[PDB]
Amino acid sequence: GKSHGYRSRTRYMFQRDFRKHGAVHLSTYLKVYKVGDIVDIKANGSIQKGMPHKFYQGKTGVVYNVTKSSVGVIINKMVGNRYLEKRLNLRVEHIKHSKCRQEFLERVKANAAKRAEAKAQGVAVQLKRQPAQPRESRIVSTEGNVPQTLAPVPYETFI
Amino acid sequence: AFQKDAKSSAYSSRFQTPFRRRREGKTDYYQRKRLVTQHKAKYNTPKYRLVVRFTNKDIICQIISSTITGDVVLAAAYSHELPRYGITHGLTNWAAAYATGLLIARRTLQKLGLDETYKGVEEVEGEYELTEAVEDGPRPFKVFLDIGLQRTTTGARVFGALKGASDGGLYVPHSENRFPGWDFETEEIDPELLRSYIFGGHVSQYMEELADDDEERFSELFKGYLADDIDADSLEDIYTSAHEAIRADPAFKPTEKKFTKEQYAAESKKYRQTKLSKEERAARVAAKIAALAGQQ
Amino acid sequence: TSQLIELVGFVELKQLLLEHHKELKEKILSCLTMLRTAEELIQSLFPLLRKIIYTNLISLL
Amino acid sequence: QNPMRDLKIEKLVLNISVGESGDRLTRASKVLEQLSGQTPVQSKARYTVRTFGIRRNEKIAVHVTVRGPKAEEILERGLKVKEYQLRDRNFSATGNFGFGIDEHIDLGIKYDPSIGIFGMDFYVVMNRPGARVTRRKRCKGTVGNSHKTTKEDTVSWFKQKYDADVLDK
RNA sequence: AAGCUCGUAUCAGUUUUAUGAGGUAAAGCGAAUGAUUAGAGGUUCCGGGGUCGAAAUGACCUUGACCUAUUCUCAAACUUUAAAUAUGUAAGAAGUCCUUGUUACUUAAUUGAACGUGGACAUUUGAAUGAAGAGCUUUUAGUGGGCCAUUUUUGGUAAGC
RNA sequence: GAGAACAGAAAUCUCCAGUAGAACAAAAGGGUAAAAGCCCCCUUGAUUUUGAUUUUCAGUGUGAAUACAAACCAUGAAAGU
RNA sequence: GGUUGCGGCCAUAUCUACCAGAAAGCACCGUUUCCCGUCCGAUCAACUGUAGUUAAGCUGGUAAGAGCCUGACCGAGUAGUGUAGUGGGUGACCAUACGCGAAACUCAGGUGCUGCAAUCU
Repeated sequence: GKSHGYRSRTRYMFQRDFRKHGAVHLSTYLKVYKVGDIVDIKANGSIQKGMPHKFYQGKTGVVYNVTKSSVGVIINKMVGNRYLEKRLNLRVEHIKHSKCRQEFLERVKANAAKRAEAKAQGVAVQLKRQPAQPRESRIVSTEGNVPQTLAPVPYETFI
Repeated sequence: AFQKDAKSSAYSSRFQTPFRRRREGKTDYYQRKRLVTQHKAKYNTPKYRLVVRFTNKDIICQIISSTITGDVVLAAAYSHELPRYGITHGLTNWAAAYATGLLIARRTLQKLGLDETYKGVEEVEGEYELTEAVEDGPRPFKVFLDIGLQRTTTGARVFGALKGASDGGLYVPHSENRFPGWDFETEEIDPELLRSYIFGGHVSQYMEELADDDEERFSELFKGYLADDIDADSLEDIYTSAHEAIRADPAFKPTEKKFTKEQYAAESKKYRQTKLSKEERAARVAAKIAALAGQQ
Repeated sequence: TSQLIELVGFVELKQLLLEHHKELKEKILSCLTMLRTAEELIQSLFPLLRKIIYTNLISLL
Repeated sequence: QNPMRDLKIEKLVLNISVGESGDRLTRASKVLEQLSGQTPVQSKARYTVRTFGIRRNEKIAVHVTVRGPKAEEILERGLKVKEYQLRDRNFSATGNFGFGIDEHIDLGIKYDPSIGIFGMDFYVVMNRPGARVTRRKRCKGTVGNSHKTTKEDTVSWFKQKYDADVLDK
């Protein structure tokens, strides 16, 4: 009568993925992730073997192990006020390659040569770059560009 | 053929080419996946592979290190090394690839730390055996290959190139199911017939049916051999003395060279045309609105 | 392969008819009425010489 | 130009349709054998038909492909039968050609009443040197435009050597 | 309401960095659902029923399923899978560079990776830096019957919900 | 689409064009082309012991998936799974 | 400069209709005593380097071609969305001040890039 028993049930989610594509991009099973690579519950489209609530989205724990499945993470369930327990992670279709540990280490770590130059030089170091301070009084010109007075066109009554 | 079908312009949207090495055909991701790329159980490891490409049965051996960015060729063994020694022709057979495998096991070995170690046998009789490496220290070296195509068959100069390298100290866990003289029925090995493809016994065998049977192609086939007086048992002495040239000086001496990349940098643009800028060729641009596409 | 005979049985398909055309004939008329061309079936009885099944099918058609 | 872009025959393929398996087919096969020396190949029905009286996978036809010299003999030999007159169709836009003959006896070959009388067709596919480029395993390519066999080019070839006539418009 | 344990000690209604996750757009019925459409012209011992020959494979109709010859090609909201615009996680004494140890991993090879010690980058020490306190445990009472307006979204066949 | 001896718009054979409406275990939809598939040949790693990780969870029960080392096999010329 | 094997790069390559190719370096064609693989020596495998050949493929050139990509105060300081605010209005809608801000169409330019090894007047 129903659809369970031996091998059935769950008629809500039933396959794959897409996005980039070249397989899953053939470099997942090859390289071994370490401390920093987070396996956010990504690629759940076909990995909903007990799909959680729609509330669990965004939170993250701390990676401690990398293997076949995924890494260990937490999802501070901000339900009502504070955050509940629990850890999560994700299957294998949600395994990613975070670029947050790439671009951030190609701008700050790249300026390591400017740090080792103060004692034998004279202060003025660190990569604490200035955001965007307001410009002061600059010097401009006029010769070479004759000013022109413009005016908005007379918008008449028409369909 | 689009002169009959004539597809639309909206049909070309989901178009996606493969590798450059796919259309032209150079790289495959089903054999290389287990050649260059590997699990991080070994991490950074200079996995040297041997690239072999026999065009017109020409000896070509290349050694390229496994690098994801910037490939560096360690060594290379072509067919322009045997005429340097003394071997004119007869370098397109299995015996030539057998000597090449031994030659590449001495040239690359010279820059591989020491040359005294990793040898084996020098008698050359054709016998399936395992090289005994030095206990505690010098581990048995394993050479990797790199091909792509070429059907899995017996009696291959390409496949038998590892056999010639096996007698050079290079320890590779291979089998004996594909030797020139193997029976498909039982699992017995015949080293007697195997020797025939080493000293060129199969080559002189066909010559026996030319001075009594096939006389029509007698003047055609086997012509370069008569120029070097090769018809009797002199052919056997060629591959025999070929091993002496291997341990001679495997340093690979350059050829004539004569003016490399300097004086020969001006030859192409002397007869052909080039895509010159439109700012200089305004005579051809203004001609389009004349009679070329401006109706007379 | 009467095992897989009953195989296509428990199954087997229109490709199962192909496999069948590649007692015993019990499973025979079984999947017979199963797939149930009918011409194939007359010829079936053909290669043949179950009974109940055939009779019922004929009476119903 | 022309050097090395001659016009060999790639292959001749004789083919016998027989709306059934059994004796009448193994006899068609016997014909193709003794005629080619090669043991011929059987073809199964692709689907079932009924108005043709055949079932999927029935074994319904034999044929055989024949290459070099032996090809030219049987070509000419049956080409005879056709009085050296084909037609302007008969030739494909890709430059191959064929014809049928019934009565496989009209080209050598005795009678034998325990064999019967079968047709005598077979297609002729033409090419030039360097066909291999489109056919080998590695670096598989397609042959250049000004090298492809065509109808014009093959007809003219036929009209020449053989001397035979083309026919129709 | 009643306690214990600490300190450069909990970050943000405004601005930059785009790696995951999803089932609303597209397509198919050629093995899954549905509104898989609408006609004419033949052949009859024996597909199944009458009248007329005592009969013999003597002969002649009507009422239902096919074949040949045409048309449509099946609604977006049945199911599965799959996009653009978008939003968390990433913010260094906890990390990096130069010199140097060990092992049962890797390599022909004290080579790399992982795992230690010491020294320097010392007031621009890893955007800007506002900010009348922080974490943990236990217990009690009330509440499990309200309404309206603005902005956005779905539905919306007068008045109107 | 373009041919032919038996042979009609369908059957057997050959050639050309052609970036996927296909094939790829259930009903279905992207993948991928010297195929991840189909056929032939060659088969028993779809079985056991000892750990750990992902979704749900109280680092659960059950079920399923991914990734090593240590015994025991098969395929292959080599490199592998 | 060119060419071959092995990578990175994924329409800045491939398709239709043409032209060019003195040397070196490929491919096609030829052979069937051995091995592997068929109905067929076409593909694959094996053997050989003496003989038709710039005929095919690749590369290059040609092009108000087609497709795709880059750039511009050209389209367009657009449309949509957010915050604040007692402007008109029954609803469906239409504006001002202070940030950010679409695609397609028009115009112009380019017509693959690069490392190692080997060969070559």
